[PDB]
Amino acid sequence: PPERVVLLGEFLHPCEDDIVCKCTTDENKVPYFNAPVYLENKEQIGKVDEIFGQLRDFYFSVKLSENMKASSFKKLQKFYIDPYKLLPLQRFLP
Amino acid sequence: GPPERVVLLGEFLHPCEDDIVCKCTTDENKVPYFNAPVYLENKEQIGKVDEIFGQLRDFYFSVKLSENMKASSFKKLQKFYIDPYKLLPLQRFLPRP
Amino acid sequence: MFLQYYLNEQGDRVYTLKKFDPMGQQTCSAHPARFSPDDKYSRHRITIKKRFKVLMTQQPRPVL
Amino acid sequence: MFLQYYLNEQGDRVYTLKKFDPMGQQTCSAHPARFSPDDKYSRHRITIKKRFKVLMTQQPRPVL
Amino acid sequence: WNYSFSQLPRFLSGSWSEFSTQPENFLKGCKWAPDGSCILTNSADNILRIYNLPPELYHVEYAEMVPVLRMVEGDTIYDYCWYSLMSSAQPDTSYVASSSRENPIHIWDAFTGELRASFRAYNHLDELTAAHSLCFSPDGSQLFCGFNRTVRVFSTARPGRDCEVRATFAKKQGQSGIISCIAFSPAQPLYACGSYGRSLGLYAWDDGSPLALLGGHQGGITHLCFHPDGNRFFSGARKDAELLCWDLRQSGYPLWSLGREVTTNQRIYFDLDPTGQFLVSGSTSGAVSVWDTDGKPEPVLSFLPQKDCTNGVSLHPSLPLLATASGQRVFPEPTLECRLQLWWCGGA
Amino acid sequence: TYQELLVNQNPIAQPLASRRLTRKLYKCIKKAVKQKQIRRGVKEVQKFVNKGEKGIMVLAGDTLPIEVYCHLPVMCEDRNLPYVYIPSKTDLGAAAGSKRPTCVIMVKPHEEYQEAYDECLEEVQSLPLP
Amino acid sequence: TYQELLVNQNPIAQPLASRRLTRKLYKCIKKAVKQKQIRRGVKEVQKFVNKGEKGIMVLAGDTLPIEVYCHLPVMCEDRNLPYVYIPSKTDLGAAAGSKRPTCVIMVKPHEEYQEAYDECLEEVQSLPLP
Amino acid sequence: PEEDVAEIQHAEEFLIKPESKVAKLDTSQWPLLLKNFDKLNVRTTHYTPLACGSNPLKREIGDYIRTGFINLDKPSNPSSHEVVAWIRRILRVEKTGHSGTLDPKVTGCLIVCIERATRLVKSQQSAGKEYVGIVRLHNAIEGGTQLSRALETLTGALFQRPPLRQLRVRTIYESKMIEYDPERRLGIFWVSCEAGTYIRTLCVHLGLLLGVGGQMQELRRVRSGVMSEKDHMVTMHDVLDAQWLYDNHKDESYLRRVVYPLEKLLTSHKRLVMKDSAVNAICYGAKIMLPGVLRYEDGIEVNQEIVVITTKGEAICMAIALMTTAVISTCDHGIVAKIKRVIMERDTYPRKWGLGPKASQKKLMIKQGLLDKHGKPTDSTPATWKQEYVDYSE
Amino acid sequence: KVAKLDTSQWPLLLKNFDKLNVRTTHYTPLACGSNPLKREIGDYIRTGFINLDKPSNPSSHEVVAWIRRILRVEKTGHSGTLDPKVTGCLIVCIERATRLVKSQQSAGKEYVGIVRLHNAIEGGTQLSRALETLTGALFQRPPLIAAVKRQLRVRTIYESKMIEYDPERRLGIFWVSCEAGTYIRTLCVHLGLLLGVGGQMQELRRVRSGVMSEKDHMVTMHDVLDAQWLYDNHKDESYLRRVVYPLEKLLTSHKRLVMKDSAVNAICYGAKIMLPGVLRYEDGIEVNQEIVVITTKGEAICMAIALMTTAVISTCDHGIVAKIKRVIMERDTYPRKWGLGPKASQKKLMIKQ
RNA sequence: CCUGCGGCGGCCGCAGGAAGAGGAACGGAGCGAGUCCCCGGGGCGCGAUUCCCUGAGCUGUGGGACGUGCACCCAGGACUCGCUCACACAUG
Repeated sequence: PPERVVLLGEFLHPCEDDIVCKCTTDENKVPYFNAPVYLENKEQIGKVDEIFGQLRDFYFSVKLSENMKASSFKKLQKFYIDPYKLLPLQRFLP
Repeated sequence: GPPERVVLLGEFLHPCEDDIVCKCTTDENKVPYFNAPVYLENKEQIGKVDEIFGQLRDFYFSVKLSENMKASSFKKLQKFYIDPYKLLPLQRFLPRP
Repeated sequence: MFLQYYLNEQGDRVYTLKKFDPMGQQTCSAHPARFSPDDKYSRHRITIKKRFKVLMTQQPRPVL
Repeated sequence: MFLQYYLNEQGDRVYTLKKFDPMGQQTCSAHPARFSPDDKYSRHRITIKKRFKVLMTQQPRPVL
Repeated sequence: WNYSFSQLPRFLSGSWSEFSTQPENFLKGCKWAPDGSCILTNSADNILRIYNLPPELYHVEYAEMVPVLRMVEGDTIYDYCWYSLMSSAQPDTSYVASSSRENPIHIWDAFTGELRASFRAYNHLDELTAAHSLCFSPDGSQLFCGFNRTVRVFSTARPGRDCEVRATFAKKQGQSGIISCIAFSPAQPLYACGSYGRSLGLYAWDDGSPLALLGGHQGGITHLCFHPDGNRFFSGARKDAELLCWDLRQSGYPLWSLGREVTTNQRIYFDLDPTGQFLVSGSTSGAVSVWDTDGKPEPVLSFLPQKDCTNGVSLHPSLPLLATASGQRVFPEPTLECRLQLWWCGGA
Repeated sequence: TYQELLVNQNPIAQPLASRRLTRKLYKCIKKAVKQKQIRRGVKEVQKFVNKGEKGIMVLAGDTLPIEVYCHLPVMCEDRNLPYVYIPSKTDLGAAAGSKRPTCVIMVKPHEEYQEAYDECLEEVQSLPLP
Repeated sequence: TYQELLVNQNPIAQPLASRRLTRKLYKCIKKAVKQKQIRRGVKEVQKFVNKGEKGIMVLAGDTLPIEVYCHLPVMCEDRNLPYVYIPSKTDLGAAAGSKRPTCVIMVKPHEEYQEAYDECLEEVQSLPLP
Repeated sequence: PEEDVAEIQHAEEFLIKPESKVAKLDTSQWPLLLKNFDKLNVRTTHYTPLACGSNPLKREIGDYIRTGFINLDKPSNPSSHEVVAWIRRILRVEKTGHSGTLDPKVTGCLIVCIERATRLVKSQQSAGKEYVGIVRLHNAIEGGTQLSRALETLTGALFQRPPLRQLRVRTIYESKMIEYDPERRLGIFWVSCEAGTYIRTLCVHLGLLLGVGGQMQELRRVRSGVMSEKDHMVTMHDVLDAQWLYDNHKDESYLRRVVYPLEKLLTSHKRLVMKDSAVNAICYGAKIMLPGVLRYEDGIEVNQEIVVITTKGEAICMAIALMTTAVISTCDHGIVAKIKRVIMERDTYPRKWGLGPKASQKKLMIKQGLLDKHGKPTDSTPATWKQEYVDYSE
Repeated sequence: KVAKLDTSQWPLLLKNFDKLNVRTTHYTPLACGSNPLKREIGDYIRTGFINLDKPSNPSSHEVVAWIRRILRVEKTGHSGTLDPKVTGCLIVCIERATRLVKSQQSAGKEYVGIVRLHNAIEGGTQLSRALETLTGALFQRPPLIAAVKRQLRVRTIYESKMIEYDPERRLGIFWVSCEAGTYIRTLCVHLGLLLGVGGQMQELRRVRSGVMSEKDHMVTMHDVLDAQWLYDNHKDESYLRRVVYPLEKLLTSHKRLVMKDSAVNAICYGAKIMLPGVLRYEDGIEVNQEIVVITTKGEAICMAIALMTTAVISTCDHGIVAKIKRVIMERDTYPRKWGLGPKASQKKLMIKQ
């Protein structure tokens, strides 16, 4: 269970056994691989498996936990992560 | 007399006017001496190397047969053997560096 | 292998998934022929490539 | 001897064993006339080669 | 059965149709196999043909003869012969030697007609020279063959270029010209060489040393025959009217001269009986003449096989059969078919 | 269609079979397919010709690149095998009894269909050199 | 038939005999050969023109290369000997009873064909000269 | 008339007449690094050529192969490591490398460098590359516009991960849709990208971004840096056949169509033509100083990668330019460039440093004890030498 | 009318001279040389060659002996032996042209011959395949001479072709392009072994000797005798000037290097070809390559070996462009004009002062 | 301090260097000799019995016999040790 959580990204259309999400993290900070994704109430949805797109605006797919289903999530529904599993652009950029 | 050992010289192709034409298949593409005795794997002399002809890395040779031998005796793809001292390396005939 | 091509008026490859050109004729396969290092048919390939004047040496010389 | 020839439309020798070319004309012997160093008929050959306009000096001069 | 020329020989089947394939074709002799099984014929088409002995003889009309083999050469055939010790009981003995223009001396198998061996004669420049004549030795071990100023002796057991060379002309002395025929004495250890240069030469078999040199003939000698006595022998030439009789005893000059019409540059053959009593010869006119050798040979008979040159005549070694080959070279003008024939010569 | 297939042709595809010879060859192949006498593809034909088999090698004139099968014509000439190019790759595969195109097949003789095989063989042996 | 041989003529083959004159010359050669009164080779014809033996010298107009016999026309003009060309070397050889060709023949005069000789001689000297 | 020309040739006198007009060269058709040799700025013409090397195109066959490369069309079974190992075995040569690892089932441009051309492999491996692949979508799409919009979105600097490690950044410069087939759900795409860009990963990201899912069906590399698939491209059969023809017919013709000299890879770079005496010094690891510059190209800038060449057109080394074109034209002395990678072998050209006037002066002063053993000043040095001689070690 | 002629129609080594790279256009012309076609008949023959059609009886050394009686010269050479019964292209160099014989003897030959097979083959295609087999670098035993067994050697056959075959006589015409010193008699023996039937070379004719062929400029021995006779008896050069050609015709394939008239005599004395004397130079001069050095009148001065490439010549201002291999031209054809130049004058001045 | 090569993307080890970049006659030619390389008795003419011969023997656009005479069997290249000519940067 996380101590505190910070926005991870909003819901985009689903994929085969995954949910693709557009990242809207503060200062564009990139999430770590295999990091747990949470709802607004700190209830874990899944785990981040792949991250893709341009350096400024990028997307992330979430490997769902066994209870959840990809079709259930609403349009532009927001998702969260613990702040200790985020990284700045300055590691990747130069 | 009979040599201590013999190395693969070549294999029988068609006869030609009472001597036998053979494709040369030596290791390292070595070339036989002129009038070098040709043996069968039993170390019995069948003849001597008369002509050497064809491309450098795919060459043939004719064999002038012995007194008692006949060109009809040999079968297709039958192997012939030579005293290894009576070969020369291909490098000798290739141009100087 | 699905990738095909037909040559443009400029001379460069126009890639396509179809097996015929817009002008009717067959598209060639994009990939080169299979090769194995044990191949001993260099004499054979050269011999007929000389006959039909399609050996690489007999073509017009490139611009350097 | 055995070699004959006839000229094609661009003046090249076309060698052949047959005594007649594909248009029914006789083929020439490939080999030149037999020569003697003690030949004393130089006057005579110039005399009629001039007469019939077939001496080498009367032909079109070669382009060098 | 025994030979008898008290009557004119009775006709027996011959072949004409196959020789008429080429225009202006003609036969160049005929020769029985020494066992008497078949007859060999040369022709201007350069095709040696073997005809079997007619089955209808032992079995009346006879059909036109057909050859059991045709063995093609690629150039003019100068000479040809059966193996000396041939028997049809042995496939190893039944073969035909043959020499041709700028080619090796080919050995043809007389049953299957395949090229069995090749003897090759090279000059000092290592260029192949063709033999103008052929003759096997009476043992069948060696193959003697004539060239310009030289005889070569190949060993029949080892076919190839290997040969003992025997010069007949050395420092402008000896028998000159192309040696056109060789023949061995049945009794003596010698052989006789005829040349297109007028002379005859006798030579010892083992060494090749000259025994004698004989003149006589007014043209190039074309054929030789030894009598079964061993002492007496006969010779004939091209563009020369006389067939000369010789003897090994009282040598140096021919004993008798027998007339025959020869007006071409041809090898007009002649042959003796197996017994040795009769001698038969062809002619350019066509008339086949017969002489009884047993004094001068007495004329017995003259008959005409066809209205054309009779170049070949051959007598069968056991039976009374005369074979005759016909034809000659036709000469042009600015703008009868040749044939082999057999003849029964037995008594009434 | 035969004359249209000449537009698709390969630089080395000669001697090309005529419109009628192409028809005769397909039917000889189909008969050989029923008796299972043919050999299909480069890998099999190359193996069997090297092994010692004899027959007629039918090549496809639409084949590209030429390096896939341009060694085969000389493999025939080393062993005196007759060969011939037919216009199409897709037609050869259909005649050979396969769902896809094929670049080369070798038809072997059989007592069932020697009359058709002999008509093709002698006509293919008679083909003039380019 | 005569006009076909006219294609094979040399640059120097003039004066060429007329078709009927060619036939007269062959018939004169046949009679001279029978009488043993001709010379055949360049080797021979050249030798007896040097000695100064008279006769009608007949030449083959299709002889090539011309260097073998082209000295002979002037050798005749030095000695005022009558010469003439005829269509072919094979027919000139055939006229002398030979299967092989020849490029020149010189016919000597003789009693047995003296009238035929004079008839040929008359027409040869009457020819237009180039 | 042909005969009228022939008559003039024998009658009238011919002469290459004297003229006062300026002699103007045309070097636009000269091969490789000698192309437009005339257009280079000339510092000096005074030097002594050595006659040791050769024009790159006319090296002897052994030296030609050792200093050369093949623009290979890679076949579809073997790995890239296996392909260069075959070429190493075929050409009977010691070392071989390539311009970027293609996966076993991928075909296309693979610049196989041979022996001494393997010094360029790092430069060829870092060069920009173009691909043509087929993406296989798992489910159906409305139209080809959607797959093009996905490629439009992924044009730029992207996040990527290798196939089966850390997250990596890879730029895709340009992307395009060639065509799409809705029946079999295959779409041909063309992409220009930097080196090390994972195209399998791109196909997966196109699948995720569309929503349908997808993967790479097949791939082909059409460009590798300077070389393309319409520029002298050759197959493994050609490489084998060309070597065979040289072995059995003694005919170099086919090898010289297959292999090209490494100087053909460097034709894009700006040139600095060195004096023949300075060549071997640079091969041993010297500084590229001003006394040895004969010619220098227009538009050289500071920190620019330049090719340093001989007067015969051979490449000596890749180098980093320290002076601009305008500075080289006006300065008296200094370091013009520093070595990045030495291409040419040691002792190709002879060993001719320390023979000049100023170098021999320094040697003499060290012998006289006016300078120290390591060429450094003393209290006794003249003020003329001490002021003028700008020692570059500093 | 020379002004109307395009430079492509200028004779011999001056052909296409405007497409040579121009170093400098200025020099002082001297009235010394002539164009090689206008040499005085004596000099023309002493620097000339004959493209002879060899007859079929004599040896090739007899033929060139006969040519040196006729023309009345002391030296001749002959571009590779033809055997006594062989005919065809025999380049006979006369006098000063004998300096070129190694380049002519080493050049690639072509032959048209007849092979006679000793038994029947299937057809013309079978002979055509045995010829393809004997293409490339072949083993051939050189024939025995003076009982000296020369070792097996390699000679290349560039192309082969089967022209005709006669199944009746078993004769086959072949055309062969090959390296110098190839034995065609030996080729026919091998061609016979390879077929299995056996064989011999019936006949042979050489149809090319490097630059010259039987297509053009070829003359028979009669022409050589006949042309000399016309000159001896009527004082007419015209016939000899079509039999004999100047040695420059043998050198038209080589890369050229045009020199100033000042330099010409220096090079004839054994001076190395220096860069200040070069007027023009061809594209594609490589290091250690044999080049022809010529005058502005198109006369060959020497065969030289290039020590500068084309590009190097363009960049430099002085030094050795080429060293001499063989000097063709006589000494003092041109006058001595060396030592007069600016730097050479400065050197001699500063030695004196 | 630089370069190159190899080992596991920076370091390690080994190896070659420490480099200011020279020289507008260097050190050539042409002959001759010795030694290597190269390096398939024949060729030409005339004479007399038309000198013989349309041979199935190449062959009359040539083959042979006997007299006789005649001219061929080099020229190059490389190495080595002489003689001769130069020691030449090419005249704006």
